[PDB]
Amino acid sequence: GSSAGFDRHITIFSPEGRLYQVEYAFKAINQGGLTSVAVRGKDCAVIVTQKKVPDKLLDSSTVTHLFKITENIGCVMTGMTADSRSQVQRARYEAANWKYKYGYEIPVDMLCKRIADISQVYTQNAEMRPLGCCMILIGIDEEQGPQVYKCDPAGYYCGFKATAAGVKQTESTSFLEKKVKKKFDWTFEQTVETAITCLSTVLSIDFKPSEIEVGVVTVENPKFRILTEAEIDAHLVALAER
Amino acid sequence: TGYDLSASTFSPDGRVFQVEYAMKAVENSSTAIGIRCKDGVVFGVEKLVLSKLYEEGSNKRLFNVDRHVGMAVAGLLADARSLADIAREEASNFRSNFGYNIPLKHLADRVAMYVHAYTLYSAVRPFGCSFMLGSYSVNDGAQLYMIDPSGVSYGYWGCAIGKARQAAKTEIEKLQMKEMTCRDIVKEVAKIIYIVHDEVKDKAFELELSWVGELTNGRHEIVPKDIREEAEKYAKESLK
Amino acid sequence: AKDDLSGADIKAICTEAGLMALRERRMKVTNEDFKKSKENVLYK
Amino acid sequence: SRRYDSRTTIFSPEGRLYQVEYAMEAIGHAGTCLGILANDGVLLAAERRNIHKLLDEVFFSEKIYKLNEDMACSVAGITSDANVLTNELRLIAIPCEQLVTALCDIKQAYTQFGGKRPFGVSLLYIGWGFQLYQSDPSGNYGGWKATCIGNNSAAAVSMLKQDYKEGEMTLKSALALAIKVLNKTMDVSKLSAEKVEIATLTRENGKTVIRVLKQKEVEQLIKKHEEEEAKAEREK
Amino acid sequence: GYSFSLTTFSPSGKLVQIEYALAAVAGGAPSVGIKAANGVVLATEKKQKSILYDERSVHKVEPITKHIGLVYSGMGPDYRVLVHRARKLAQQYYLVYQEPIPTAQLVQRVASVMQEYTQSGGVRPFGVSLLICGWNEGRPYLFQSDPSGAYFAWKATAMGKNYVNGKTFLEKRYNEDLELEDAIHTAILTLKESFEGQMTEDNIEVGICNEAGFRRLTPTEVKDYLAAIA
Amino acid sequence: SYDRAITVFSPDGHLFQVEYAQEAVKKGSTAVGVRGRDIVVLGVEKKSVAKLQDERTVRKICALDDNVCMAFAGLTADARIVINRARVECQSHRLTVEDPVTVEYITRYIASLKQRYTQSNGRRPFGISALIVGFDFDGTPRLYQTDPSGTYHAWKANAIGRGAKSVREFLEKNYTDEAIETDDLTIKLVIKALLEVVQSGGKNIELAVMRRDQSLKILNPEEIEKYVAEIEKEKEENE
Amino acid sequence: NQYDNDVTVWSPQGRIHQIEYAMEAVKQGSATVGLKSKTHAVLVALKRAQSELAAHQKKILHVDNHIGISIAGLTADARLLCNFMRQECLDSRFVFDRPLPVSRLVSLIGSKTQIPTQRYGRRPYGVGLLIAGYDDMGPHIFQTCPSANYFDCRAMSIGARSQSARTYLERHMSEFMECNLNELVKHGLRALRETLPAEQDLTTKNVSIGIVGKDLEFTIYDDDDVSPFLEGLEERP
Amino acid sequence: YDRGVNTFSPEGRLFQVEYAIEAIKLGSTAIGIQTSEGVCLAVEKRITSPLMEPSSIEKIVEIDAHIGCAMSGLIADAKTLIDKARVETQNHWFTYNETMTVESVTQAVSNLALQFGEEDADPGAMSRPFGVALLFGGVDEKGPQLFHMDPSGTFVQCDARAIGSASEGAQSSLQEVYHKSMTLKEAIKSSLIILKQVMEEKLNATNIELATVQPGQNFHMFTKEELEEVIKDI
Repeated sequence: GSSAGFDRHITIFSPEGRLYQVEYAFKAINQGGLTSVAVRGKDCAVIVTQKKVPDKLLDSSTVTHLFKITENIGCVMTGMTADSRSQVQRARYEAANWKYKYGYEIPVDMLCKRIADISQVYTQNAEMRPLGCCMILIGIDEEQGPQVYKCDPAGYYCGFKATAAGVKQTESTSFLEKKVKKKFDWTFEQTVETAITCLSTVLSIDFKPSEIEVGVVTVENPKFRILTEAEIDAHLVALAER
Repeated sequence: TGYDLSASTFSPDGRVFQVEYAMKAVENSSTAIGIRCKDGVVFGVEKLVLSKLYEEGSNKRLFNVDRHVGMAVAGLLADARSLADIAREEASNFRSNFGYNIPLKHLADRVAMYVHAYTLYSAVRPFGCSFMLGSYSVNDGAQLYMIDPSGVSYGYWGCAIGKARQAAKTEIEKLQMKEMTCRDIVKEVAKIIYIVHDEVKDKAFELELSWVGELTNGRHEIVPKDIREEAEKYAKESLK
Repeated sequence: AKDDLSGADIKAICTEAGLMALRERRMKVTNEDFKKSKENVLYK
Repeated sequence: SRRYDSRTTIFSPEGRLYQVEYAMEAIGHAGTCLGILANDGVLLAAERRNIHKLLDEVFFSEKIYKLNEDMACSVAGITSDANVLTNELRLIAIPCEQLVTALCDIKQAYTQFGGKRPFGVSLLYIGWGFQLYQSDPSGNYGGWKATCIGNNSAAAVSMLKQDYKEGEMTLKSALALAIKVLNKTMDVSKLSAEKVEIATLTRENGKTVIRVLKQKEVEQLIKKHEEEEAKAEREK
Repeated sequence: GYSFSLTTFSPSGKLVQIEYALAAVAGGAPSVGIKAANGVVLATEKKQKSILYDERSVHKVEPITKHIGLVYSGMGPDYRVLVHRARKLAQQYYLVYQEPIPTAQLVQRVASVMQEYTQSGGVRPFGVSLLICGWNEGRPYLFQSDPSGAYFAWKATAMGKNYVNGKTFLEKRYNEDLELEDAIHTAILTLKESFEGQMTEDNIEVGICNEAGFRRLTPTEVKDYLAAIA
Repeated sequence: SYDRAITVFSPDGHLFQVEYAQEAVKKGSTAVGVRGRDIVVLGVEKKSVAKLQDERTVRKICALDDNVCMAFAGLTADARIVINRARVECQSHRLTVEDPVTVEYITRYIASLKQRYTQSNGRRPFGISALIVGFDFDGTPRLYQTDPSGTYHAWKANAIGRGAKSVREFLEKNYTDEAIETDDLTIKLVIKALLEVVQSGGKNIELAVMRRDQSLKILNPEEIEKYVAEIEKEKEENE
Repeated sequence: NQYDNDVTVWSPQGRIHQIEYAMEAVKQGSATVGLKSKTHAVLVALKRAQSELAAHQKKILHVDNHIGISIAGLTADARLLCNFMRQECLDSRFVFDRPLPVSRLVSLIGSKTQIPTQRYGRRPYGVGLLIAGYDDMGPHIFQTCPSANYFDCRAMSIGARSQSARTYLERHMSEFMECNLNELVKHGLRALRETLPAEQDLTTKNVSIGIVGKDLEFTIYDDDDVSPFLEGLEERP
Repeated sequence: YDRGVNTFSPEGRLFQVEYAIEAIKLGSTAIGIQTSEGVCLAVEKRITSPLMEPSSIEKIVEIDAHIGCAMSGLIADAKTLIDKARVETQNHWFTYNETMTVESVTQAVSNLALQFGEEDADPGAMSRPFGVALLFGGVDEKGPQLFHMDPSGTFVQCDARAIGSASEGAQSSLQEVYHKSMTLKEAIKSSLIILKQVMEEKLNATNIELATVQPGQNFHMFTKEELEEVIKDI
């Protein structure tokens, strides 16, 4: 962990080849205290995150980390709330610009690849800080099917069958790793159930249908929709009864 | 230590301290509360007079960023004023492009992104003011959004910004705001501000009241003096 | 010998020149000894 | 902004430009580049530091670059910065000194305004009369009859100061001087043809011929020098 | 943005920031390139920390043209910036000359971009090394572009973690008469010494260039090559 | 655009970058200029004359115009920018006024250009001092000196470089109407001045003379060697 | 410290020291008193001379026919602000052909002076202004701070030793509203007298008065023209 | 250093402005006296070598035929200020066909001070204050007028102001010798007595500069013969 000069204050290399400022942006994902989980099934993709409303004074309808980037693409934001909105607005602009310039809906892989490209410039130029947020896109592709892509502060991005970002990312990764090892092409109900279970088992909350937001995309309806409290209750009831 | 002198520098714990220091400027200002009732939003600002030499109306913390949106501020007043014109120019551009009054959710999201844009680079400093935007319309309904120096905008039923924000929030919680109207709430907003005011500490405050609702036809305006004085008497009586 | 010549370099040339003469079992220092002296202290 | 500014283009309290000197220190750790002017031609002898056995040989030359039909240059220092200067040297092209002055104006500009680090490259220029030039990161250029830049440049100049017969030098004598100077400068006692890079500029038929000597030709010079040095051993 | 260079000369005459960028290259996943008689092979260790990652989603061996391919060792995001620049530079070459860009030209153009971030204001050097492979004039080409902007023509080289040992492994295992298939075998063997765990068809990425052009070997093809190792 | 204040006031009120630029002047070759009756003599000491160095390229005396020439002391690369900028202005002045530039004008332009670099963002001061000599249209010999600060003064005789103080002290004692009665005596004066700091002798002296209605004439080493013999000869009879 | 070198550096206490340091520039300036009545708003300034062979520095500047200001701080910065407010007042005449409202003009200079207090490398306008004006809404006295925060004051005093004047202004505040023009100026002169040392007194050389009223244009009074105002007020106890 | 050019001290002082004021104290002494019969401007040339031509040291400049300036501090810096004063004048004449008032000339030059900064500035913007103090003296509608400018942009009318290394001593001497109703010839003499007492060298007609702007008459630099006439007294 050697240091030499301003390698801790601006995005320049350390003596061992480390960008500490970029690493510090990763710790900002845990500043919000929320965990997001995304699971991809055979014909659906689900993003689930916990919602916290500390007081009844706050309008719970406005606390949403699930954002409809496009009619067919939705994302869950974890990290700094202010930086998360900036990425969502940028992602919406790029999705709209892609449709205008190219004539077809932006692929999920290309949407974060641009966002990862946008966030990489922050990791090379020293005049701006990396956005302390993590973006997980889900969407149904025309051919590749369901897609899940995480989009880190450093510009790293990858496809995921089941990913998670936030405070409990590593504990939820192990749970999802265990489930995917079983090699089951989950249906829509199983994928929501394993998404809710992963957040529930790691946080140990036994969710009510007001503490988690669930957003799904399915092959039959390739549109991003926010599950209503009643709809989330159906999965919570089904999970409990088994 | 050098980790808190720029907004483009993250702390090793992943926290931008320059933004957090701007949060402290808001917590050093007087308390402004806003309550979203059944048929509108009512704003109340505890406006201390720093001297008797100031005229009644100086340092107005209640702005009109649009004909249907108000703004209650706390923190650096110069930054609060600057963010007022940004909201005014955002609302003006929205009407000049799309042809209708700017939704408060979009107005809050647009100004907050301007606030957030000053939290990323060392060439600018974060705005040292937190403000609440309240609006009412027949279609969208009463909305109350609060934007902080970091750039975070959440909707609220009742919010407080200032040094007695915690104390005022407890008083707001006792209210049944979702059922009572603006007429019943202006008295309550007056009562809460008087409760949280510290007479032994900085004293001689002025009650600044404003509202937007169906009784103003979706237009933000200062509460008329007759109703404002009536609420003031009720607020003073509640202190026994 | 060099533009930025110091007294230490001047003395080092001499003692090395004498050391070169000592190697060849000589008491008289020749110009070749000084030539090989400069290439030892100033260079390499 | 001011905190992270290293202030490259400022004066030291003693009146020097530290970035310029620190750049000149980089050339000292770079490959040895030789240049000797003769009456019928001028040569650039460059030490090759990319002497790994797995390094493919595809380019015409490694450190010696052709600027135009009449001029050639060899670089010592940061190779990436050299590529920038060689491209701009070609774009500027022309008389030899005019080309050298034009690039040194670019190099001096980075040491006066802009806040950027200087180009850590020293160049030896050869062209057609016959003339040899040397440039420094400070933007200071000078014409030479025989000069060296890079590792053991001072040692190489010292032997040139003694063995370079002014006016009475041909290509064969100058080429022989290049091998002899490079022998002491390089730490290798043999100086194989794979670690040395020689290019000659000569006027044939009223046209300038810039040619990089093949490995077979160079081995002859290394051989001829070693027997000649062995001949001097016969005297003692 | 900042208008002052973040890379400066140390008192010892070294661009210290460039050396630190090369330290990031030495920490990247190993990348091996071999120029055989009839082609060039590019191989890398595309190993994920969990199965949840989709291996085929992001590729480390990315084509630039129909005949030029890239493999890196260093920072993943920085490689994509250079991939886009290489493709843009390859196109800008193609519109003017109406001819596929030569391999040596693209490396020079790409290495110039890398040098800029070592001199430009307010930017840090790219923390990757690029192994450029191509086919022009009926001859295979292999180049390496360091973070400083220096480009080297390699008959066979290894980058990334344990690159020093991999380079010596190639010295004793590479000959100019080697064929492309034996190059792939030698490339996988070069990766194997630095590899930890077992090499499946998904945790390594192999790309080859020949007269037919550059293509990235599918995981099925790499499985056949891998079977010959054991 | 690099927009930063390099030259700023010290708390005492000094511009330290200007002083440091004047410190680089003190590390350069000694340049000596003497304003005679009908001749102007510029003398520059040569640093470590190398038998392998082309003396034509490293020349500290350059002609801005046909009637104005200058010798510098300091950073060689810095000077070449000033000479080229001054040369372009000499032709611009001649294009507009249709009259050859005066020595006062081009020493004013160089000084103004030098001063601009002590008050402009991102630019370090020029680390050279200029000894501008020449003739006006009316035949009056003029000698001017600039420093990195931007101050230009006219001198009967002056020296810049490392040994400026010693040569100037020598010049204040030996510059008299008798010493500039003839051109030969004026040329001897600069050599006498430069012999005070040049240790080896005339091999490290570069001499350039300009006469009225004539171009700049660089003195060949044989001509200089002829003069040093005369000074050496005149030394004996004075003993 | 490390939190006082730039205007974009927040102190850990939520304060900007460069803004605060610029606020001290006003406190180094000479005292000026601004008070208003039902129909008039006059400015009283105490001019300072570096040496007795030099003129006393002008403090009241004419911005428009209906708006006038008194400066306290950096004179060149005051000129920069006054030139901006002179142009804005002139611009309003060119477009709307009406006097620029005083409250509306101070808002422009409050937004103009806030920009330098938030960008890197810029500095706050180290000048304090006391704006006196008349419009459709009546007389106004505005105080402008280097912090870009302006106050609508009924009677204000800024400068060196201005707090003594504020004490006088607070005490006799109630009688400002209904007193005539002569009594209003004497109140300001009496207020400005509290800033002086004991041995010093208000003279024609060090007093400048600027008056704007309902039917009276903004006129600045000087040494000859201030004597009709000084002679009435009695000697201080 | 860490501090920028536009940085405020804890006492409200612009650091660079205060530093530029200290630069005047290293400059040559200049004495300016305003009289009913005209304005007087004197400055010491401060010759450092007999080989330096005294005439080349121009520390009093013709701003216009009716106004001149005496400079002290960094002489190279005042050239930029003098040039605009010679440009702003002849711009007033171009637009209004009249000679610009001495106060307005000093006002225009004063605006250049504080037009310096690091960031958010034009490419031609300055980086540091003008480390020079100017003594404008001329004749206009208001008669003879003397104005003093400092690197802070602060200009003020002065009856008799002394700037330079000996500003403190000469100003004290000026106060003891200046009365409002005195002739210009007395002003020329009185300024020369004070200069001779503060100069390092012995006062003569070659190491000083005298200029006068009388009403009616134009700006007039004193020649060697004219200076020797008043030097011969004291």
